[PDB]
This record gives sequence, structure tokens and C-alpha cells, in this order.
Amino acid sequence: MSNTLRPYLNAVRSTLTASLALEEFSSEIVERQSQPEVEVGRSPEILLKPLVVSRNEQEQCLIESSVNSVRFSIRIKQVDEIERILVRKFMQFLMGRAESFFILRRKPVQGYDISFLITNYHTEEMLKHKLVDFIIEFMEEVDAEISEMKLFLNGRARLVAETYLSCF
Amino acid sequence: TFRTLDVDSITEPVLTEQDIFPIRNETAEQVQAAVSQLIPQARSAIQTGNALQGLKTLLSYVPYGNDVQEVRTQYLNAFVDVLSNIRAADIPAFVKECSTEEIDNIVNFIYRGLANPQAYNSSVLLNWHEKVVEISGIGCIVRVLNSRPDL
Amino acid sequence: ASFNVPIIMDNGTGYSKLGYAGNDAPSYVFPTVIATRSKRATEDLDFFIGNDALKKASAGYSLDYPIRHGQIENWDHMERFWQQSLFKYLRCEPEDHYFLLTEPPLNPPENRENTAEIMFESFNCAGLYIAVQAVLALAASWTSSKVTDRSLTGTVVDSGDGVTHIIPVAEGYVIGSSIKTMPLAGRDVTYFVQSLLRDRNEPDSSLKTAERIKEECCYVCPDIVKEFSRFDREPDRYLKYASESITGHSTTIDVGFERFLAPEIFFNPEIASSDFLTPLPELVDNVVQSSPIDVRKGLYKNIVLSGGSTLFKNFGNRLQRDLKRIVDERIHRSEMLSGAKSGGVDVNVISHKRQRNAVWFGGSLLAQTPEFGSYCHTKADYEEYGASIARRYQIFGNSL
Amino acid sequence: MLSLDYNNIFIYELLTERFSSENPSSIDQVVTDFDGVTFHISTPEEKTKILISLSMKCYPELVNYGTLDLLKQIYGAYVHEPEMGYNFSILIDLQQLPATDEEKEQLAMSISMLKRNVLAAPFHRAFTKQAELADLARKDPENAPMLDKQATSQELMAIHYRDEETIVLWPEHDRVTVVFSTKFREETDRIFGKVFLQEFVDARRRPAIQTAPQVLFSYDPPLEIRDIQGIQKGDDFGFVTFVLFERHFTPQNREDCISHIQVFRNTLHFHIKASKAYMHQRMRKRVADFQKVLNRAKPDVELERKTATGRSFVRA
Amino acid sequence: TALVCDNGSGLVKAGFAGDDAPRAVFPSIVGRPRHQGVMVGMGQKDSYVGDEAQSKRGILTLKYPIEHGIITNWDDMEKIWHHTFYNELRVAPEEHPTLLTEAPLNPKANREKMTQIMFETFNVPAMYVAIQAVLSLYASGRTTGIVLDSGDGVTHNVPIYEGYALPHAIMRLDLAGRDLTDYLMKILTERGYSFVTTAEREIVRDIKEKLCYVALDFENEMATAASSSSLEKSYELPDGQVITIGNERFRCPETLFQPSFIGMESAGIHETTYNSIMKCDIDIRKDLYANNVMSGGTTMYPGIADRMQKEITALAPSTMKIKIIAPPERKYSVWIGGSILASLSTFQQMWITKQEYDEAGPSIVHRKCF
Amino acid sequence: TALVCDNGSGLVKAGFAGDDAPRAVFPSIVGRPRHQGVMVGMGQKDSYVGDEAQSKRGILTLKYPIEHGIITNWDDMEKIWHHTFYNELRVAPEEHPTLLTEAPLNPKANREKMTQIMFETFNVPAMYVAIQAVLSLYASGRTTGIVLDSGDGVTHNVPIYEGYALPHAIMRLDLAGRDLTDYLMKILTERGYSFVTTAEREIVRDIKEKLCYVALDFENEMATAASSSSLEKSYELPDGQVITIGNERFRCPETLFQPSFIGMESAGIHETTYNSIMKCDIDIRKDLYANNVMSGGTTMYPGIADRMQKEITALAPSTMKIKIIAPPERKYSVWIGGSILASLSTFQQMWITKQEYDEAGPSIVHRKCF
Ligand SMILES: Nc1ncnc2c1ncn2[C@@H]1O[C@H](COP(=O)(O)OP(=O)(O)O)[C@@H](O)[C@H]1O
Ligand SMILES: Nc1ncnc2c1ncn2[C@@H]1O[C@H](COP(=O)(O)OP(=O)(O)O)[C@@H](O)[C@H]1O
Ligand SMILES: Nc1ncnc2c1ncn2[C@@H]1O[C@H](COP(=O)(O)OP(=O)(O)O)[C@@H](O)[C@H]1O
Ligand code: BEF
Ligand code: BEF
Ligand code: BEF
Ligand SMILES: [Mg+2]
Ligand SMILES: [Mg+2]
Ligand SMILES: [Mg+2]
Repeated sequence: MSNTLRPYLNAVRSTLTASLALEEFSSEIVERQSQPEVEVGRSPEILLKPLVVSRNEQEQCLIESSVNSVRFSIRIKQVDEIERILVRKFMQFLMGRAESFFILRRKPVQGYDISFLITNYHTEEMLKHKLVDFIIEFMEEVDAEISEMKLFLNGRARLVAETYLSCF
Repeated sequence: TFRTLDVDSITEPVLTEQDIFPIRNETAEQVQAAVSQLIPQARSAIQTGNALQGLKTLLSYVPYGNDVQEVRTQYLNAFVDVLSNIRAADIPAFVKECSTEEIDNIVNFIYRGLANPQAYNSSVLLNWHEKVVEISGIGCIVRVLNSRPDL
Repeated sequence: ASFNVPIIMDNGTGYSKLGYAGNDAPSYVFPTVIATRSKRATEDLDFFIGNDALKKASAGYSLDYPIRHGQIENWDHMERFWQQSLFKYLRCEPEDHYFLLTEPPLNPPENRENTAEIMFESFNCAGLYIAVQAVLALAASWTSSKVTDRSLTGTVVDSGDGVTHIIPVAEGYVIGSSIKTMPLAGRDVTYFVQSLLRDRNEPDSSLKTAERIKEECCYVCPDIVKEFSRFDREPDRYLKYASESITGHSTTIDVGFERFLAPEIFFNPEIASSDFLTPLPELVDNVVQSSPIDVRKGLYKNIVLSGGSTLFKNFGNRLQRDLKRIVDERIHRSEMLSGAKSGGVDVNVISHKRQRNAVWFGGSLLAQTPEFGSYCHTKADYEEYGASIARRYQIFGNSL
Repeated sequence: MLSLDYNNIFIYELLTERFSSENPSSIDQVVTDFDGVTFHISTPEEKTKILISLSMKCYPELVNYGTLDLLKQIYGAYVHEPEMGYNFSILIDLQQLPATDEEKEQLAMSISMLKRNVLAAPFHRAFTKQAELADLARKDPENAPMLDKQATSQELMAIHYRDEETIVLWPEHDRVTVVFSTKFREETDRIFGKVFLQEFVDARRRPAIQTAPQVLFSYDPPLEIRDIQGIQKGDDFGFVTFVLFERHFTPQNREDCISHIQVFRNTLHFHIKASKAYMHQRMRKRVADFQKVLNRAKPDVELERKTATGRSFVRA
Repeated sequence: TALVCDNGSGLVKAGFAGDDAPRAVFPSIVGRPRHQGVMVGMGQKDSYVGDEAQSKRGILTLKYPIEHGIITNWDDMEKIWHHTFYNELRVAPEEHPTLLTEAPLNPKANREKMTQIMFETFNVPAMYVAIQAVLSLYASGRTTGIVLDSGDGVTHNVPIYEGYALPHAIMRLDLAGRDLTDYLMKILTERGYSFVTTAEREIVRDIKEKLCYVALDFENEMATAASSSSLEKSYELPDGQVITIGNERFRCPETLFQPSFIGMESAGIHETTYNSIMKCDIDIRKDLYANNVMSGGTTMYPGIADRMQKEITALAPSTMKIKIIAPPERKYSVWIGGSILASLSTFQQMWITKQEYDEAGPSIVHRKCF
Repeated sequence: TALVCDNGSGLVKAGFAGDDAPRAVFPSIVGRPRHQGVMVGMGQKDSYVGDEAQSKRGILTLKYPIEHGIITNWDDMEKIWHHTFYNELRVAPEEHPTLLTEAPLNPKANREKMTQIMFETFNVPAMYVAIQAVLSLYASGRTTGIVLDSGDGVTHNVPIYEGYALPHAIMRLDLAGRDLTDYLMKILTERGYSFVTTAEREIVRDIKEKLCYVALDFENEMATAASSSSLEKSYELPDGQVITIGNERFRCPETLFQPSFIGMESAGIHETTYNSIMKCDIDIRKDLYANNVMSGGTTMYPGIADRMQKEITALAPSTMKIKIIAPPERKYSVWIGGSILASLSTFQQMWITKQEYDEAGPSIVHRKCF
């Protein structure tokens, strides 16, 4: 999908590509340790201002940034309780695999559906123009993925209805 | 037990945003006067249809500071109202004639309008965001990331 | 809290034992196996489990075992195995009952998190307790549930089809710094019996036939170089076993030195693995000597055996004599340096009537206690904190 | 499984063991079931004698609708004094047992079938009274509407068979109507339950399944149940109505139809759980395709050649 | 901007109100692989829909989910709406109010279920379900006329005067372009070309589109083609084989005028139109004959306007004008008419809105729509 | 890494997945001595395998354990696999998964005993048994085509579209390079030269591999060799004497296009390819015709791609283009394709694993490898 999200995802792509200017940074509060400074927040001068990009009261991105780390968190469309359950569960499979999607958090920040942490090491050892293409191609497709799952849920609600009702 | 008692907050006082950005010299009532004279020029520019001269004059001063939310919000209300009243084909003629200082005031406040969708129409701010970044380049977002937090 | 009999499920690598707290045997004991296929989509409805899923290998289903080495490791299969356990066999309503689940001591936090989100979000059960399985197996040893029959200090050796682990418990507390675990048990000795039948090229070496030759024919001898020599001197020890093939015809298998060399996997695990070199009697001494000093007389005095793979003929006596040999040699080194005598230590390895399913009988006996509803994760705690509520190890020392 | 068994599997397997056994052991076994029901199976006087007993909160209502005459008809000589704490009890003797393997099989079936034999009494009362009204209506077709009108209010059965349900049914000369006042209290099952109940009604409106009972649904009650106790319109219940016509309970079908209509709400409850097991296997398929959208961000490097166990290797 | 879909019984036409023609036109098809995938790495996909299924068809069994204008497989129809929204138009369904289109005298259950899916599965903000023939008068610029709509699944007449429809004089006939493909597959066998599969059906649909016509007099055209090769044509199959086609070139479309060819007992499209006009009130007949409007792809055969004018002139009284307006855009004229209706200033009050649906349930549709 | 072991009926071809080409290529032969072993000591062995047998052959009864792609002699086939792993690759097979192969339409028991020997004798950690004409299509860089594989013992066609095989359209023919070798002995006998023994069968194979070629038009080539010196040339035996041959050079390969020469009733390889394309669904036939893929050593004759394109273009409709894809490395394409496959990351989910074999028994290959 794209054409209704096109204004929004060009704002997110442009914010996120301006945000992903990361660097190696050894921590100022602990010796011989680097830490993702957006996630610890203990030294304020190397944080950048947290920016929101947003289409709607439901659909939003929060972008938080720092000298060696970016945290990106999104709320996606959930217009009925079937999308609340289908989204909330789908993101728990998608974050349950975070060890193999290297940029995922294992938990969202409070009040967001899914959250990403792009650390310096990822922008050194992965293609950072393909990182934002993955974040954006996720935000385009996830509404089509979830809407398709509520079709398959209706399809099984019929399967069991016909199979029960046709043996009287 | 002791492991959880923080001491860094009381034995190693950290920097403050006013150490990193110089504090505003103008007093709270001195900016509250300076904004309250400009908002009527912007409201008038909409009522006479010259909304683009509304933005040019409204954008001539910007309120900032943790002491002034009750007038930063009024300035943002006037700015989002003025952005919602400029014709989309006039935008490329406005943006190419803005200074890099004015552009960095536009895109700084559209990221404040995009932070509050339950009070502002995002659809027109995202349209201004595409046009201001396509015309003036990606560095105009980087100057927002780096900007003062009490803007 | 609900008053309904808590449901008890010991999902082993070999057998799932299912039932309700306070009954005198499991309602079901059947293999932890699921049969699956290998214009609406229904391939996730067509599956079978347990004794009714062995019947399906010839009907073109693929059997798989979703627990390996004591841990759940296919979560699609284990969720379908639980739904079918709850709604076909136990025929219960999860929203009415507390559940006791079991896992090994060294399971990953990720498996308790996945178990909790499946129980609370898929089935919506009233509350859950995820018991460390050998901690329960001590409670099968008692002559009754009553307080005077309890003996809350003893080492417990558990050995199922997929893991053996030794848990010391004293005065009702699990000494978590001293747990020993070895992922070599009833299935690894089956693959060894199978491997021997196959090297001799016997007519049948299917898993079900090695599984049956273990529990029919095998035993723990005193020492294998004398037992190999005995099989030359004493030729009636080569048993002949009649096996029926997958396709319904007779065969005959000669069973040889696997009659002793297969159970020897516990007492010489170098036979099975390069990685787990320490034999079970010395693995038990490492448990009791790592444990704090005042409980050691109590931990040796009562070594409970548990789990099906401890049932081999002469297993308890081999463990007792090899552990007594390790222990009195160490005490006699200490008498040597002093010149004084000692009272020694009595070592008792306790085989008992409920040894085949001791973890289930332990879970059943614990879950009857009025306090049990307070030890569960209630679904109210799940709705507050999410599945991370199950992630903390109860047993080991945790930082924070 | 696609549809629930009607009998309790455990009692079927257990009695199939003891009826084959050369040497019975003792037992003491409480056994839960759906709708809050609970069995107790034990050997109290001898290993030779099995006492099966049943506990069910609505059994006092079922005794009003003629249950004891149906259970005395089915279990005959095996009926026993109710066990203390249980509503009904049956004592089967393993030495006095029936002769043939097909008698043993049908007795082990019949005893495991106890939940649907105790809950069948109001359905047989309705089917046998519809057979009287069908003859009276065939005596005078102009009186028939008034016989239906009085039987709709005088011959109505209601069973509060679990605390979030009611089954209400009544005879009229060509049908038995049965209404499930059905509610899902667990909120994630209430959300899916709207889909499962809606698509159940929409399924009946297709050419393929017209032979089935006329199902109908609402959330307020059918006009003839609006003053039954425990039926309340506002409390987010749904009112699934089945109209069984004379062709849905003809003598070959009656027993399957009673067995199959009681299990209704339990198949929806089971299939709501078994739909979470489906949505999960469909979610982890889309996760495994988002992996490909991230994999194009890893730069191409060959990981070095290794043996199967991950140890390093030296060839090619 | 509102959406408008004509969920055709054989082509989906979809787009936005105020455009001159459909944004997306694609086969109303879903296909599943009939064979086993042996390649790894290939993008194996459990169902294809629209143009992708039509393109891959040699390995697919193809289903149409709409039969005679009635949706009969809802799961494969929900796939098609998800394809119209997320893949073809590529706009989220929650953003735009949406005009759907339906044939007259359908099941009530078809229009209720199509409402319940749109509000509770696609979460649309508002929707309306217009009758396909009523939209053909908007496209033709009329307020008086008798429509003759004929698609893949259904053929129907709706007579209308000064915007008042006459719902007692609607004639509807479950014979249209699908039954003409099924019959062309049958009579192609008589020349020796065996077409059998759901994919060979799509070759025989294409032969029907490329070569067929309606002959101005069938007994004369039969006696012509029985003497001569001059009426024959040849079509190259996707196999590179050429078939050559004889009197079955025009004996196929004649099924519309002679339904007894496919065994069914009904008036052909000429008599069923005349019977619709003769059911109407006598003062309006004199204008229905003058404003006879055609629509839908089965009205595209060469010569069908002249055949239809010849037959209505033989039935109707000779003293008055018979005038048939079959416009050149008529292939999409239901959608084009829907894009006008959804664009009117006076229509924006007539949508079924989400807040107005969920206080009444899907039975709201029968008391706002025709 | 994983081994790829294409145990073909004429050559074992073995090596490591992701390696460029097979590193262990040798005769699929076990030789046993046939003479008085008089000199005591001397390093004598009870049997010899591969190139160790081929170089000693003047004293050995050479026999292939495998015939028409079916293992006939397992006690010697284990000897070839043992030579492959321990002598030719010099690995321990218990450390590496093996991708094996077989031709389609083989016995079920061939595939079972071949998995059983890999798990129970070679103790392999995981294994898989790919269809040879699927592997040859990876080695072509394609996901649709019709692979004509032809080796020493079997020739077969497997038509594939979008990675779906059409298994009803698979053709096997039990005719390949060993039958052309046996026929070359039957026609060399007519000029003057007798070759008889299992060792002399290798001398005539070494003639066939470098003197023979495919005539573009056999009946005119036959008249040209019967009237000129230019088609004749000569080969020098181990015994130093010279063999001169003429029309035998193209009569030998022609057996593939005319199996009637060796007494078979069948289509030739050209008509067997067309009979497989014409068994497929009508929409895929164009994409099969433009992607015929030659593979295996019997397709190495000079001019066979020109001849194959000529004969298929005469059978196919003239309306559409035919291509025969015949790379210079088609000598090894089944191994090359197994070396692609065994390195694809989804493939590591598809192996039969040791633990899964131990639990399921040898029938696991029937419900995992196809
Ligand atoms: N008499 C016996 N002697 C030896 N092994 C036995 C005996 N009876 C059962 N077993 C073995 O016990 C194991 C099952 O024990 P169990 O406690 O149920 O293990 P798990 O919990 O891991 O499934 C299997 O390996 C089985 O073959
Ligand atoms: N040019 C044409 N000539 C003849 N038949 C046509 C032509 N174009 C389309 N058709 C036929 O008309 C039908 C499609 O018309 P359409 O109006 O889109 O029907 P529907 O709305 O019901 O899907 C198909 O049967 C198609 O083969
Ligand atoms: N240059 C060639 N010309 C003709 N035949 C050849 C040529 N190269 C190899 N062959 C023949 O190919 C056969 C071996 O091919 P191969 O594909 O390896 O068969 P297989 O897979 O069954 O072992 C032998 O008959 C060999 O003589
Ligand atoms: F999994 Be069993 F407990 F070893
Ligand atoms: F929609 Be088609 F006109 F039947
Ligand atoms: F066995 Be070879 F492929 F003919
Ligand atoms: Mg166990
Ligand atoms: Mg249409
Ligand atoms: Mg080969």
C-alpha cells in the first residue's frame, strides 16, 4: 500500500534519515563502557530533541536521538477491538524475534505498539539506507498484514459455523 | 537495601539545558507583549486573504522558554491556522524565497504542530513538510533535531 | 480465587502426565508427541496427540516431539498440544481452574514467558504455577500428605526421557546454587540401544523396539568389563526378544551387551556425549558437597529417586554403593589426617512406589494446600504486568 | 479436532480398560467437564465395583423436567443411592458385567455419555410433547394456532445450565425452538465471540446449508422468552435461536440432535481458543517475511565453512 | 473524494468519484496453486488475486467468488476487496466513504453481508449500495429511460421515468457473459477444440471478446456461413496453435436472444425488454422506447444495437419511434454513473454513515438504499 | 558446509556446497581381479574403486553397482560412497550433511536404502535426496523450463513453471550414454574391430567421448560419409594400434533421436521433450518452449543443441520461438545445482536430520524429500 500514507512516510523517512547520524561514544558516567545514550538518558547534552511525526490521533511516530543511538516508536491504526488484539499479539511475535531483526526492542516504550533501537554498531555493520527502507516498508505493509488477518479470522468463523450447522 | 539509593543526583550535579543553550534575555511579560501584538497581524492577513504575508510577518519573531507555554501555544495556533490558509501551489514560491533562518523557524514549528494532532490538522503540516524539505534540503531537519528544546 | 481442583500437567520429553489435584493417579500418561500434515485452511485443526497420534504414522501424518531435552522448543506444536489436552482429554474450562505446569531447573526465561502468554492469552486460564519439576518429586516420597509424615530435607535425583537433574532441598527450601543438570536420559539411552541393534544389523531397530528393549531387558551391572566377561561365561544372558514390525509381521531380535551397557550411560556418560563427562554418583557428590555444611548429613540420608529412567533393575543399589564409596573414601582421608575415628554418614538412595511419575504426585499433593492459589500467577497479575511476570527464576539467586 | 466429542473421554477409556482387565486395581478420581460439571469415579467397597457419580449445579431443575425416569430407563439395575456431595450415582460391578465385547463397548460408551443423558430430559419432554401437539393439530388445523400459543407459555423449559447461560426451549406442533441466552465473560473471547456468533447466523443464509435448523440471533430476547428468570436484555448477552423442524428430530436423528445441540456453545468456546492457535501460526508467517525486508540491510559476506555441529572446517 | 466500486460479477471496476473512468479494472478472480512447489527461494504464495492470478493462470485453479451477481464465496470476496483497497487503489478503506454497486432482485442477505463486512472488517466511514442499472442513467445523462444492463453474471432491465423507478416492472435474467463463455466452450468442441480447465475458460473468454458478434438475422447468417469461408476468423492460442472459428462466431451471442440454446426457459433480451416496457404504465411506454439505454460488457458485441433495434421494432407498435442509445464508453458506464452520483452535492446526505449503521445493524441498508 | 554427492550411474560427482564445480569426479565402478594372484605381498587389494579401478582395468572385471539410475548392488555401492568420502574428499561423513540426488520415477526402495545407508553406515548428521532435473534448473539460473537431463544410464524430462513442477508431465526414458556405448560396440564390430570385455567397454566409451558427434541431418550425412574421406578419422588404442571410423561417429549419437536402432519402441529425446511440453497446461507451454535446458554428459555431443533445436522446431507450432539452453559446463550441471541448493538459507530447514531419522525410520524420506 502507499497513496494515503505517502505524505506521512515521506515525513518519517526524512526525519529518520536526518536522525540516523550516529557515532561511537564511550559513556561519561561509567568508565570503559559504551551505552546507547538515548536509552539511558543520564547525560543530557548528547541527547537531541524528541520529534513526533503524525498523521492522526491513532497513527504516530516518536523519534528520539542521541550521539550513538536512535529510538523510534510507533502507534499503528487500531480502529476496532479485533485490530487491538490482532496488533497487540502480532507485535509480540515481531518483538519476540528481536535477536534476528537486529534493530528491534524486546518491549515498546509506554503507550506505543512497537519500538526500534538503531544503535551506532548497526549503522557501522548494516546498510543504513536499507534500515530506513525496512522501517518505512514495515509501516506501509503492517495495515495490510493486520487487515488480512481479520479476513482469515472471519474465514474460520465461517468454517466452524458451516461444519457445526451442517450435521443436523 | 542500599543498592537502589541514588547518590549521583546529590554528589555530582549534572548539566542543565540552560548551560548548553544561552538563557533568553527578554522577560516573560516582554515576550508575551511581543507575541500578542503579532498574532492580530496574522489573524488580519487571513481575513484579507493575503495569508502568505501573514506567515512572513508572524515568522519575524518566535517565542521560546519554559516560562511561556500559555503563549507558545497561542503562537502555534496562529501558525497552524496560517499554514492551513495558504494555497498549495503558492508554497514553492514562498519557501524558495525564505532565508535559511526563516525555514528553520517554519520546520521547527511544523514538528510542534505534528506533536498535537487532536488540536491541529496534520494533513496540511505533512504537505508543508514535503515541500520545505524537497526545496531546501535534508539539513533543515537536522537543524530542528539540534535546536533548543524550549522551542 | 476459584475453589476448583487445580489441573496438573507434567509435560515430559517422553510422556505428558495430566490430571486434577487430589486424585490417586494421573488421568492420562501418554507420549509428548503431535501428529501433523507433512478451500479454507484447516491443517492446524487436523492434528492428533498422545496414544491417538502413534496410530497416525501410517495414515501419512508426521509425528514430532515438541519437548526435547526437557524444554519446550516448538511453540506452535506445544500450543496445539495444550489446547487438545485441555479441550479433548481433560475436557476442562481454563477460566475456572488454576494450572500447575512443570519445567526443568535450567530452562530459559523465554520458555516461562512463552508458557505464560500461551496460558493467559490463548486459553485464558484463571492462574498458573510453573513448578521446577524435581522440587515436586520430593513430595511423592512421603507416606501421606499429613505434616508428621513429611521429611523436607533430601537430595532428589530426577531422570526422565530427556533430562536428568539433581536438586538438593533442605528444610523445605531448594538450594539453588547447587542444582546439577545433564541432558542425557531415557531417550539418549534408547538411541544407544537402537545404535547397537543397528550395528549388529538386527531385523528391526525402530525407536519403539529400542524403547521396549530398555524396559523389558536392560539393567545396571556392577562393572562392564566383568559383565562383558560374564556374557562369555554365562550364555543364557543373551535374551531373544520377539518384535512385530510397523507393517504387522513377526521378527526376532537377539539382545546382547546392551542389556548392561545401555543403562551404563548414567554411570559413564562419556559413552553418550563428549560434553557431559561427570558420572551420576559423582554428580550427586558434587551437589551435596557444594551444599552448605549443616544439611549434608540430611541430604545423603535421603536421596530420592524420580522419573521413569531411574527404574532400571539395580539402579538404586549401584548409585548407593558408588556414592557410599566416594563418601567413605573422603571421610577416611579425614580420619587419616586426624588419627581419630568418625561416626561416618549413612547414604540411603530411596526407590519407592510412586517413582514412575513422582513429579505429578508431588504437584498433586502440593496443589491441594489452601495456600496454593496465592503462589500462582493469577490472570489479574498477567493483565497488569504482561508475560514478563513469569520470567524471574524462583529457584536460583537473582541479581536485583 | 474440528468438532467436540459428546461423551467424557476419560470415563470411556477407563471403563474400556476395566471391562477388558483380567485383574482390576482400585481408583479414586474426580474428573472435571464442560459447563461446570464434575464426575467422581471410585471403587469404594471393592476393586470389583466402580461407582460413577455426577455433580451439576442445575440438576434440581432437570429433576422437574422428568430426568429420573430417563436415567432409570437407561441405567436400570446399575442405578445407586446418590453419593454424598453428588447429584446422581451409578454402581457397575465388573464380575456381574455384560457378556460380549460389543455389549462392553456400548456400556462403556453409555456410562461415559452421562452428561448428555442427564441434560437430555427437557429435550425428550419437548420432542414427545410436540408429537402429541402434531396429532392434535392434525385433528383441527383451526385450533392448532391456539394449542401452539398455550404450549409456548405453559410447556416452556428453562435450564440455567451454567451461570453465564440459559437454554430455553418449547414445543409447537411442527417444531422445537431452543434459544441459547449466551455470553462470553472473558473479554478477548467476547471480542472474537461477536465474530463467531455473527458469521454463524450469516452462514445459515447460504444455499449450501438450507437443510439445517433455522438459526436467528439478536442482542433483544425472542418475544416468547422476555419474562423468563435470568434472561435480561441489557447485560451484553446474545440470543442464538435454533428452530428444529419435524425433519431435524425424526426418529433416526433425535439422539444425534440432542447430543449435538447441547454442545453448541462449547464448540464456539473451543473454536475461539483454537482460532488464537490459528492467528498465531499466521502471524509468525508474516514475521518470517518481514525478516526478508531486514535481511537486505545486512552487507554480503560469506560466513566461513563449518561442520554440522558448528566447529570450523578446512576444505574448498 | 468518495470511492466507487462496481464489484462486477466478472471484472472489478474501482476508482474515485469525479474521475472520467475506473482507476483499476481487473478480473474478479482468486486463484490457488494446483501443483507442488519444488523450487526453494521462489516467492511461493498461497493465493493470487486479480491480474496476478490471470497472469500466472497455467498453474492455478481459478475461482470467481460472485455467481449471477450474488457473492457466493465470501472469503475470496474479502480477498478481492483487500486487493482493491491495499494493492490496486492503494488507499486505506477507513479514509474514504465508498459507493458499492449491486444488481436488482438480489438476496437481502447479499446486501446486508456486504454492509456488515464494510463497516466491521474494512471499518469504512460511510457507504451506499446503489442499483447497477440506476447508475447507467446517470452515465447516459438521462432521467427517463429503460436500462438494459448485461455483465458477466446477470442481465436486467430497470425502467425509470422522471427519476421514479418502476420496481414492479424490473425484469432480471441470470444469463450474461459467463453463460456465453460456458456455451462457447461447449460448441467449440463440435469443431474439435477441447477447452476444459478454469484457465482454458479464460482463453475462451478472450476468443468471445476478440471474434464474436451478433448477426442481424440468425437463420440468414447460418445459411450464409454454411456455404462459405468468408465469415470465418482465426485466433492464435497462447500455445502458438491457431484455432479457426465458423458459425459459432455468432451462434454464441445469439444465446442472449434464444436462451433455449443453453436449455433455460426464458424470453431473450429483446422480449424481456419489451415485457418490462409492457408492464410499465401506458403513458410512459412512449418515452421508454425512445430512451432505451444499454450497459455492461455483454452489450459490446458488434451489431447488438442493430439486432436489438430490429427485434424491439418487430414487437412494439409500428406507429412510434424505437431508439436505442448504446454509447461507446458503455463497458464502464455503471462505474462512470456511480462516479457522477457519488460526486453530486445533493447525494452527500444519503450515505449510510458508521454512527448510523451501528445504532441499527446491517438492516439499515434496506431503508436508505433502493 | 554440506557435501553434494551426485552418485550418477556413470560418474560419481562429489564436492562441497558453494564450491565452484565438483572436486571428486570418477567412474561409478567397482573392479575385482579375474586372474591368478601369483606374486605374494605386492600391495594387492580384494577390489578397486573409481580411477584406481579404471587405471588397473586390464586385469579386472569392472562392474557399475548402479544401472539405469537404480542401485543394483548395495555391497559395492557402499564401497563407492566410502571411497568418495574417505579417499576422494578425505572428510569424515559424520561431520557434514549430504545432499544426494536421484532421477524421477525410481523405485521407492532405492530412496529408502540410500537414506538408511547414509544414516546407519556413514552416520551422516542430516541428508536430503533432490530430483536431478530440479537441480539442473538451479544450475541454469532459472525458475521455469524443461530440463532434459541425460547421463550414463537415464534420460528424463521435468517441466517446471514458476517453481512448480508438473509431475504428471515428467517423462523418463531408460536410454543414455551406456546404451550408446553398447551400441558403439555393436557397430564397431561391423568395420573390423571386436571389443567384448568390461575393460574394452571403457576403450569404446573413450572413443564415444571424443570421436562422436550429432549430425544436423542424418539421412544426408549418411550419404556424405558413404562418398567422401572428410567424415572419417582415427584413434590410437592402449596396444598402440589405430582404429579408423566413419559413419559410426554419428550413427552412435543418432540412437537418442531414433531409439529404434537399439530395439526400443519409443519417441527419441526430441519427441520425448515435446510429449512433455504437450502434457502441460496450455498457458505455460510458451515459457517451456523458450527454456529447454540440456544437462548431463550424454548432451555433450558436438551439434546436439543445433539438432535438438531443429527437431523441436519441426514438432512445435511455427508461430513461436524455441531455445535450447546448453552451457559448456552442462557436463556437471546437476552437481552445480545441488551446490546452489545446499547453500540456500531456507534449505537448512529441509534436511532429514539424524534425530528425526532415528525416531521416524527410513520412510521419512517419502514424506520430506518430495
Ligand atoms: N522399567 C523401566 N526401566 C527403564 N526405563 C523405563 C522404565 N519404565 C519406563 N522407562 C522409561 O522412562 C522414560 C519416561 O519417564 P518420564 O518420567 O515419564 O520421563 P519424562 O518426564 O521426561 O517424559 C522413558 O525413557 C521410558 O522408556
Ligand atoms: N468487447 C467485448 N465484446 C464482447 N464481450 C465483452 C467485451 N468486453 C467484455 N465482454 C464480456 O463482458 C463481461 C464483463 O463485463 P462487465 O460489465 O464488466 O461485467 P460485470 O460488471 O458483471 O463484471 C465478460 O463476460 C466479458 O468477457
Ligand atoms: N564429450 C562427451 N561426449 C559424449 N558423451 C560424453 C561426453 N562427456 C561425457 N559423456 C558421457 O556421459 C556419461 C556420463 O555423464 P553423467 O552426466 O555424469 O552421467 P551420470 O550422471 O549418470 O553419471 C557417460 O556415458 C560419458 O561417456
Ligand atoms: F523430559 Be523428561 F522429564 F526427561
Ligand atoms: F456486475 Be456484472 F454486471 F454482473
Ligand atoms: F545416472 Be546418470 F544420471 F544416468
Ligand atoms: Mg520428566
Ligand atoms: Mg456489472
Ligand atoms: Mg546423471
